[PDB]
Amino acid sequence: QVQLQESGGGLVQAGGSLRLSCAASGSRFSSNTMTWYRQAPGKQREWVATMRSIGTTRYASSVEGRFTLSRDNAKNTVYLQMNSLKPEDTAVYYCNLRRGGGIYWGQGTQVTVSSH
DNA sequence: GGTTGGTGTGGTTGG
Ligand SMILES: [K+]
Ligand SMILES: [K+]
Repeated sequence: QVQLQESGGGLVQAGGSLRLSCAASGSRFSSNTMTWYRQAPGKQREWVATMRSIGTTRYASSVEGRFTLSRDNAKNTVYLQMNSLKPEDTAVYYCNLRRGGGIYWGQGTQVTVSSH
């Protein structure tokens, strides 16, 4: 069926940059809405970004101008480029994809940003 | 729980 596989998490220094990938199988990103969320240590889950089937993007106020979404249809993969990272960005990052009446989730990947 | 956490039926996300 439908499965999402996230990759790219790890440890980085403040001010650094890294890219998360969300690779889909069983359904195309270009068919539906995909979303990123993050879950920081002492916080509730928060929206990060959305890309619609048509490729249009929206970003949360806490990441706008630093994070950007792109999509490779031939690899059925969506990328979250995370620039100018801050310790406040430390969290588990999730991606999901809608398909029909269901929502399918990646396994989550930890990003840890060390203080300067 | 789930194909996903947890301060679990809200959450730029259903029940
Ligand atoms: K640190
Ligand atoms: K839930």
